Amino acid sequence: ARIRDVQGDITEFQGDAIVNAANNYLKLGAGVAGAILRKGGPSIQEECDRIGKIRVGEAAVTGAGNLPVRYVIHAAVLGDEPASLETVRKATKSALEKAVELGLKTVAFTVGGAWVGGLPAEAVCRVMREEIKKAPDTLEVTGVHGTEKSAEAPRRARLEHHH
Repeated sequence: ARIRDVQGDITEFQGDAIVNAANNYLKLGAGVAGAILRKGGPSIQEECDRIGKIRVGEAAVTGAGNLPVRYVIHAAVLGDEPASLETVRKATKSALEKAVELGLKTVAFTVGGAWVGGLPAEAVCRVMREEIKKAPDTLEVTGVHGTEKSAEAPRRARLEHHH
């Protein structure tokens, strides 16, 4: 799947889905996860409660409340172990599955927040981008970086090489 790479804020993104890293509990922490709860509204957190706990690796789909999207896809990445590379691979793959299930065209990923904790940051961006590129091209993934320099780095490591 083709991958756009911009500096922005996920809660401004216009499209079909935003994909955020949460825990398996689905209880919106701090940072961007909090920025989502706040601008999306209480509705989002209520849907996460009704869903209840899922397993690390899996992903859960709730509505978007006051956010300019339809859905938020909660990719459960940390829980007990918690943030492994394989864990992140499962969570991106499950998130994309869920986008393909729902007939989506444009989805947005948050980039290197709770997705990256404890882990090497280039290494994670790479497993995610490896997972996304396997997805159906019917999808159109935007990676939404916080800082402008982190938004330039993938634009750069794709003019590279390659085993």
